[PDB]
Amino acid sequence: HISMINIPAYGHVNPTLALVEKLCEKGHRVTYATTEEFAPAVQQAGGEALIYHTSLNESLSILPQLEELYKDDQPDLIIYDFVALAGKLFAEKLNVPVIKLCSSYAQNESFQLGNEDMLKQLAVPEALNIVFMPKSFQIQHETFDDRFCFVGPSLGIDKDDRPLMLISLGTAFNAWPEFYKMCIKAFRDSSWQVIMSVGKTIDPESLEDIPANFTIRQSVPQLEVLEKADLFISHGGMNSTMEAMNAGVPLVVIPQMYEQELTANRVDELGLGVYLPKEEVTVSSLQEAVQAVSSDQELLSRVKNMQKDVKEAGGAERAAAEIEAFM
Ligand SMILES: O=c1ccn([C@@H]2O[C@H](COP(=O)(O)OP(=O)(O)O)[C@@H](O)[C@H]2O)c(=O)[nH]1
Repeated sequence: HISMINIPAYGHVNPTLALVEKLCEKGHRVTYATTEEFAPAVQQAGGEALIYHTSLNESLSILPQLEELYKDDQPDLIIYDFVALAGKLFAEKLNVPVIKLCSSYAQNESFQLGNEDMLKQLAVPEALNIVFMPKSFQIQHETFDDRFCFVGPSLGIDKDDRPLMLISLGTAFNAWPEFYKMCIKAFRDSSWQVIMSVGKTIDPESLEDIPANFTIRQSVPQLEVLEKADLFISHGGMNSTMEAMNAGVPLVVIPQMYEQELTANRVDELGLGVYLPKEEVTVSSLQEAVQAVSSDQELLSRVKNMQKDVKEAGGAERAAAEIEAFM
């Protein structure tokens, strides 16, 4: 019986679901402490949905007591997301084995998530640490040892004869209507076919004169669109970045917060795409960026290499195999 404890967010829940499924198809009782918006997703994966009140969209550790209502169903191993500190604490109260999942960058002794910002121990890595990226993409991957398992992404339309482009700012920092308007004007009369995810904050009808080569929706099946996409204007979330590599889709990254800037720079230094800072996003800079990487055959070759790295990392299957072997 394995307990999954995670914060309420797609960027943290999505790579977990494929891991839930794999564990369920090997005969483990996967319980999962989430909220309500995520309960149907964990249960489609075959997990035990344990709805709990969060009332939050710093530490806010008023959830451990809410997830303690189940001492009768005490777990044999707790799996918690790095930001989900409740699971880390809970797992130390029962002295139960515990494993850390890294939906973003892994942190060790040489690298820590922080832009020189001091703000008042548990961040030390556990015995096993599953990171949802290949080793080659982890920052300072040479300083990481065998307690970190880089399994890569954890994953579970008619097109035409023209290049297909996907535009999405993720599921959190998507409230930026000026960007969407600039994208429409940037590729209004182009040969590109655009599929743009606008978020639940904007309404497709609101936008005026929607071009015939554009398709705007509040949400979109990213994975399905990435299998036929030729380019992906993204925001630097780890999931979207790793899903683009899995699909072999080069990137234009426009980050909205610090971590996404790390990834944006990471993508740029690996030659997997272009980092276009938010403050430089214009109609012309969007056109120049898309034109720069879409005609760069060498950059595409490096994207194909990172695709192979992503495949070989193992995915949800190798992650579940590592959890079972961890006993
Ligand atoms: O229209 C959309 C927008 C996002 N996603 C998914 O939502 C996640 C985005 O998380 P990411 O870590 O990339 O950024 P965040 O949304 O947490 O900022 C990924 O799994 C995407 O595949 C999706 O399926 N459709």
